Amino acid sequence: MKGTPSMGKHNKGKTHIRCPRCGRHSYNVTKKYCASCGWGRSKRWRRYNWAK
Amino acid sequence: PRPAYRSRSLRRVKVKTPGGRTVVHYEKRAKGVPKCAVTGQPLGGMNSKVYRFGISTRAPSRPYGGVVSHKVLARAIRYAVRR
Amino acid sequence: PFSHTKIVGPAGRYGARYGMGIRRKVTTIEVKQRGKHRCPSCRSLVRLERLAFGIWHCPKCGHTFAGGAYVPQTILGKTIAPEELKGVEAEKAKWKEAA
Amino acid sequence: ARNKPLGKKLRLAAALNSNRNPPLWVIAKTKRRVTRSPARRHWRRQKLKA
Amino acid sequence: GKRILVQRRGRGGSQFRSPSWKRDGPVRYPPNISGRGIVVEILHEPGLNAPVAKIRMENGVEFFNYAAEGLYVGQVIQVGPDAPPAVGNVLPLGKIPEGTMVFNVEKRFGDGGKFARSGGTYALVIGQRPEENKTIVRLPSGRVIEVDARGRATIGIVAGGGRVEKPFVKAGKKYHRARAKSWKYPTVRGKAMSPYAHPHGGGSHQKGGTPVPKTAPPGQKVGFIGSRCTGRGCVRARA
RNA sequence: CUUAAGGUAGCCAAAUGCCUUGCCGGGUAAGUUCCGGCGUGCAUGAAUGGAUCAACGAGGUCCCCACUGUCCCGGCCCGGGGCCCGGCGAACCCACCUCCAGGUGCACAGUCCUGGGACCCCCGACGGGGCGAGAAGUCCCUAUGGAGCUUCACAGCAGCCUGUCGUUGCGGGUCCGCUUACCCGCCGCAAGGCGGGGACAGCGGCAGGCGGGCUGUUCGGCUGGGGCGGCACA
RNA sequence: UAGUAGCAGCGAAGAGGGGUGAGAAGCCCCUCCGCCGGAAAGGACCAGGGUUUCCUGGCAACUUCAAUAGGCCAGGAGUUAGCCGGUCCUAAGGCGGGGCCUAAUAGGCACCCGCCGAAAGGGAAACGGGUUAAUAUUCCCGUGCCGCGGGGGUAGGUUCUGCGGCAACGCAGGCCCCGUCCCCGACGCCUCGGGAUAGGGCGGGCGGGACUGCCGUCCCGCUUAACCGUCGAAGGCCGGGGAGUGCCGUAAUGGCGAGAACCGGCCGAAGGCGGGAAUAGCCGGGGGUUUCCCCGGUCCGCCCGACUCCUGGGGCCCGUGAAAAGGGGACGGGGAACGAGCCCCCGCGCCCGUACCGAGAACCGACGCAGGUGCUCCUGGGUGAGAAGCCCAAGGCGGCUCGGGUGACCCCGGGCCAGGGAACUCGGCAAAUUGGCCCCGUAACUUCGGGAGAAGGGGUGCCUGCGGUCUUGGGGUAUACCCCCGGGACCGCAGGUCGCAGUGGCAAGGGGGACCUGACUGUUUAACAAAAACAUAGGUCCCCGCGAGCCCGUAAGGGUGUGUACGGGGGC
RNA sequence: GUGAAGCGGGGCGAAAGCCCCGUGGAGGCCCGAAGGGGUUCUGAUGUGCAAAUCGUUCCCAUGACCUGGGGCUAGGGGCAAA
Ligand SMILES: [Mg+2]
Ligand SMILES: [Mg+2]
Ligand SMILES: [Mg+2]
Ligand SMILES: [Mg+2]
Ligand SMILES: [Mg+2]
Ligand SMILES: [Mg+2]
Ligand SMILES: [Mg+2]
Ligand SMILES: [Mg+2]
Ligand SMILES: [Mg+2]
Ligand SMILES: [Mg+2]
Ligand SMILES: [Mg+2]
Ligand SMILES: [Mg+2]
Ligand SMILES: [Mg+2]
Ligand SMILES: [Mg+2]
Ligand SMILES: [Mg+2]
Ligand SMILES: [Mg+2]
Ligand SMILES: [Mg+2]
Ligand SMILES: [Mg+2]
Ligand SMILES: [Mg+2]
Ligand SMILES: [Mg+2]
Ligand SMILES: [Mg+2]
Ligand SMILES: [Mg+2]
Ligand SMILES: [Mg+2]
Ligand SMILES: [Mg+2]
Ligand SMILES: [Mg+2]
Ligand SMILES: [Mg+2]
Ligand SMILES: [Mg+2]
Ligand SMILES: [Mg+2]
Ligand SMILES: [Mg+2]
Ligand SMILES: [Mg+2]
Ligand SMILES: [Mg+2]
Ligand SMILES: [Mg+2]
Ligand SMILES: [Mg+2]
Ligand SMILES: [Mg+2]
Ligand SMILES: [Mg+2]
Ligand SMILES: [Mg+2]
Ligand SMILES: [Mg+2]
Ligand SMILES: [Mg+2]
Ligand SMILES: [Mg+2]
Ligand SMILES: [Mg+2]
Ligand SMILES: [Mg+2]
Ligand SMILES: [Mg+2]
Ligand SMILES: [Mg+2]
Ligand SMILES: [Mg+2]
Ligand SMILES: [Mg+2]
Ligand SMILES: [Mg+2]
Ligand SMILES: [Mg+2]
Ligand SMILES: [Mg+2]
Ligand SMILES: [Mg+2]
Ligand SMILES: [Mg+2]
Ligand SMILES: [Mg+2]
Ligand SMILES: [Mg+2]
Ligand SMILES: [Mg+2]
Ligand SMILES: [Mg+2]
Ligand SMILES: [Mg+2]
Ligand SMILES: [Mg+2]
Ligand SMILES: [Mg+2]
Ligand SMILES: [Mg+2]
Ligand SMILES: [Mg+2]
Ligand SMILES: [Mg+2]
Ligand SMILES: [Mg+2]
Ligand SMILES: [Mg+2]
Ligand SMILES: [Mg+2]
Ligand SMILES: [Mg+2]
Ligand SMILES: [Mg+2]
Ligand SMILES: [Zn+2]
Ligand SMILES: [Zn+2]
Repeated sequence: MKGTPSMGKHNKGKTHIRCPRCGRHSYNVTKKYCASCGWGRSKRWRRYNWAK
Repeated sequence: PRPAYRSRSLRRVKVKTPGGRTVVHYEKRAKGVPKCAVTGQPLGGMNSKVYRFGISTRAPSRPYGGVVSHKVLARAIRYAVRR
Repeated sequence: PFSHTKIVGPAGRYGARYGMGIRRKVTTIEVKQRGKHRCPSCRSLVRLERLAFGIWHCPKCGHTFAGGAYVPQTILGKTIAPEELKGVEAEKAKWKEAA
Repeated sequence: ARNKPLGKKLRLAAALNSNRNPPLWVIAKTKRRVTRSPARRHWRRQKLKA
Repeated sequence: GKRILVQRRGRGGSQFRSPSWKRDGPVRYPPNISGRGIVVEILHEPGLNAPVAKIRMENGVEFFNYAAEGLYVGQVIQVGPDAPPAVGNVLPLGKIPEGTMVFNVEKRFGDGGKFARSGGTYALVIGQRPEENKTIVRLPSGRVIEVDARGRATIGIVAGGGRVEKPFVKAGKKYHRARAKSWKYPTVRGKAMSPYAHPHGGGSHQKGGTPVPKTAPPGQKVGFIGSRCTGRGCVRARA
């Protein structure tokens, strides 16, 4: 059930929406901050040195 | 508004129109009537069906009106006259 | 001794489940719980209504009072009742102590 | 969805405005060098993450 | 991963917490009640172990107290040092005569009541030691303690006694009770798990554990925890 | 006597009995299974639960009646594949590509030796062979490879307990008392008040103990495969 | 490899004639044939999708085949609101500032302050008809409602108070500001009486339609929104009355000097009826032109009746079934001289959503995917216990997107098989038997509940009459009984009669004896294990008197705990 | 479908009581659609309709029941009728 049948349940929900600061589809609506730029939890822009 | 009609919060009323169609009208349920502050029973004179807030209801012509029943008022007055 | 059963009585709703000993403890309690008792206030022999465990209501005089979980008055509760309700015994003792 | 927020609706509008191939006179002007647009998409295949 | 169930409880996850929003309020003495009041309601409170009385004082202050057995709606109760030791009255402990059954006993004045609050329980006033403002009481467990003589108790026994004598005949019945409480229901035995999940988990013939010392760290301190003894011999030595 | 006692009530060739298809009955024409008894029981037994089956069971098993294409033993029919035509039109796999026998060979040859055959091409079918295809064998061993788990392994770290240094002050003769430190609770928006404890406790440093709760690791070699043994390891 | 596999299987499918076109089995029209019809299929619609919607044109590519078709391509167009939703409120919870903690932060949060948090909870106010290629409670017509504000009239007021009634309570009940209190908002599950409406049916009437061998039957229309008024069943209450030889009852429990019967009254549903409103819509018959005008009907009398709506009674809980905004009332304090909850009249109501799919081709699964999401909510007639199956409406579909020929083997899925009847096989696996309802009858054992549908025996169609028990209206002196007439439900008796077969299809238990084992219902290895494993109620032991015990956190602090030994935690 | 407590009547009887019939409507009750689950054929499929499906036969189906939306718990950590 974990494969194709369970993919059927990804048709209606969401974890992220578009972020007003960076524009990516990365704003976690439940956590209320952006997974990409950190908007909503960090006034500084999130970017780590381990990322190229 | 469709899941809102799947809940039973509104009455489902089936009605025929002058055009010959049978439709469903989703209508509000009645609000609860005023109750006695002591016994919790509905107060006389104010237990008419009301379907929205903001409608003035006339209380009976008695001290403390639509707050307690006549039975509670009379007993409380009897206690105070003695005391 | 019951309406349709010999011994199970109210525990007849359980059928043959849970064991004789368990269903017997239920029957022993529920015969008193669902039987008729005396109202502490009006002394009428009435089937008191249990609103919840420990809460009892008299349908005749409206007396609402705290009692046992399954019976209106526990054994130890009976000895420490409020004395506003033991008015019959205060007058009975005085009448014997006067005439 | 039936009940849209306007901000999402305006991003959908932008994708609708951009979803089209270069005009035919652009193909002529560039000697057939420009014939496709990267914004060209089909609603069933390439999904917007709107 | 490897943290055992008792260790996860302390994180305060939803499945371990008390759904206290299901109740009307704490059952405690307010700090400044005095005079006469009226029992205006007697209520079932989800997850509690006894019925609760709503009391209205003359100055309009309302508070919840556990209902004494025999207490009735409309009864006039008295609060304070001048109150007679009648059932439902709230008295300072230094004023309660010896041999009196009391409940909802404060340990220090103003803590709201700490001891003998479950249904059917009571505390006995054993003695008075007023030269240092202490009252001696016996708690439901049988332990004898000293309490602040200025603290408050209620006269009588807690109503709702006998609840635990009736069996929870089905699993479903305890399930509904647990949902009003904080208990995680149901419980899995330690020896029913694999070793990563419990000290008792594991072997081909699973076994319980011997007691751990009081100094054992969390995650090790399960089973018998620094027990004085175990079994029937411990009960016999307890007596 | 041995590391204390010395298997009680019960129960059994048990989902627990190797010997063992145990022995005697039942049931069958014939019963290694099953049922009922028997019991110095390889190695049964009391909340490590014993005995125990009413009710319940997609649990595991034996017997009886009914029933039947399960079978004796196979036949005919129906719909769709199939086959043929029109249309669309892949994949697996593929060093090259192979008639048969008996040998030989890295010991199981399409290709080497000695024979025997075969006119060539095409269609359908099958699954004997191509040590057929699929997947760097999970079995087994090796590696001074891992992971997770265990503890009486080698170490270590938290946590808890215990002493000590500091917090720690003030009176009186190590003891008593005190409160203002500090701690605990109530009230208050705060200010501060009330009660309890009290130089204790709590907290920080240092020290000892317990400490697989958690972290890192080591768990040798030879070996008619490994392992046990042995030391043919000096 | 190979012009090979697949384009079968999951209970629908096509055919004839005509038109268009270069070209037609496949596009368009009619006829015939079929499938769904409590739905892989009709009606509605959330999320998600985002233009897939509509019109015109087209066929290089795209669609398991074709194409003149299309969710494809090109060009153009389309979503209209004070009353439908959001918006407002709070829930579980969350975020920010302050503070406290931190080497530090973008890390933590017990505290203070604020805010966010529901397109299914709470919550102001719109319905019917018409219109477009495509929107429709949004446009247009008609008829209304809500909130806020104003003008006029009126009741009322202008030191002071409204009037009536024994009462329950009734009635235009002055104006402005402020406070406090109460109530509504505001609540589970099970069960059974009552009242309605939607829908369905029967007989008559008027109009229209179907068919032709015989009969003359069969089918369709006959509708009525919101809103205003009035009436009000249960239930509760008021006055009279004053009851134990009791007396009054229910579907059931029952009620009464702690006040019954009985009499009179008060408050009081869904909904009915009038107004709306026949002028609309529908049906039939005509005349125009581009959707307009005229004419006739739109009826009489009964029955069933919900899963929809309302109401009340009873029971259950170691389970007690949210909160707030908002609203109503009362009780007070202050102010003005005016002035309403009534009648007429005037003004204003921003912002965002609104197309379409809503799935066997518009969502997710790489697909125009037999899965998943959503059958989430709704559904006529006959048979029937049934929202089962089977057949047929309303409505839709033949697009679970290859066609034709042949009638070898073999395969998949079905039917039947003489005699024997488990001899098959690890094993009765598979298949078969049984099967509904009524009557008779039913063992050991047992925790006395059960076992039990034990087992076992018998009946069952159709037709012709004769009855019974009720029910629903009307008419008879006539509120029950009785008689007459119309409709509905259920049950029985006598007789006749056909078949191989009468629960005739559909639908639909094989049964019994014993052992082991887990008491039971429940849970589990999403993708090889459903079990004797886990859980369980019950038993028992341990740590603990709360500044506890146990657990989380670097810390600030936290969980148990809105708790307190009839308790929290930890084992077996 | 069964028919607990409770409540009527009748019969036997010296008392207690016992028996028959009815009423009543309890239950992690039973048969069985929807819905949920996933036992068998070790059926079909097994370059699939599908990186877990289909048919058939089954288990539960008033409750420790099934299901939508919102919320909380995060990696040596969570959550676990295990
Ligand atoms: Mg996974
Ligand atoms: Mg989420
Ligand atoms: Mg709503
Ligand atoms: Mg509501
Ligand atoms: Mg998609
Ligand atoms: Mg809980
Ligand atoms: Mg295990
Ligand atoms: Mg461990
Ligand atoms: Mg250990
Ligand atoms: Mg172990
Ligand atoms: Mg022995
Ligand atoms: Mg045994
Ligand atoms: Mg033996
Ligand atoms: Mg055996
Ligand atoms: Mg032994
Ligand atoms: Mg054992
Ligand atoms: Mg043993
Ligand atoms: Mg046992
Ligand atoms: Mg089961
Ligand atoms: Mg071909
Ligand atoms: Mg050789
Ligand atoms: Mg070769
Ligand atoms: Mg071939
Ligand atoms: Mg290898
Ligand atoms: Mg490998
Ligand atoms: Mg080496
Ligand atoms: Mg110290
Ligand atoms: Mg220290
Ligand atoms: Mg280790
Ligand atoms: Mg070594
Ligand atoms: Mg070696
Ligand atoms: Mg060796
Ligand atoms: Mg083929
Ligand atoms: Mg069909
Ligand atoms: Mg077709
Ligand atoms: Mg059909
Ligand atoms: Mg049907
Ligand atoms: Mg549909
Ligand atoms: Mg279209
Ligand atoms: Mg077109
Ligand atoms: Mg397009
Ligand atoms: Mg909000
Ligand atoms: Mg439309
Ligand atoms: Mg008619
Ligand atoms: Mg009845
Ligand atoms: Mg629309
Ligand atoms: Mg398709
Ligand atoms: Mg039709
Ligand atoms: Mg074909
Ligand atoms: Mg035969
Ligand atoms: Mg045989
Ligand atoms: Mg054989
Ligand atoms: Mg079978
Ligand atoms: Mg059949
Ligand atoms: Mg079981
Ligand atoms: Mg599995
Ligand atoms: Mg399985
Ligand atoms: Mg077990
Ligand atoms: Mg036991
Ligand atoms: Mg033990
Ligand atoms: Mg059941
Ligand atoms: Mg299998
Ligand atoms: Mg198979
Ligand atoms: Mg195959
Ligand atoms: Mg069932
Ligand atoms: Zn961002
Ligand atoms: Zn009483």
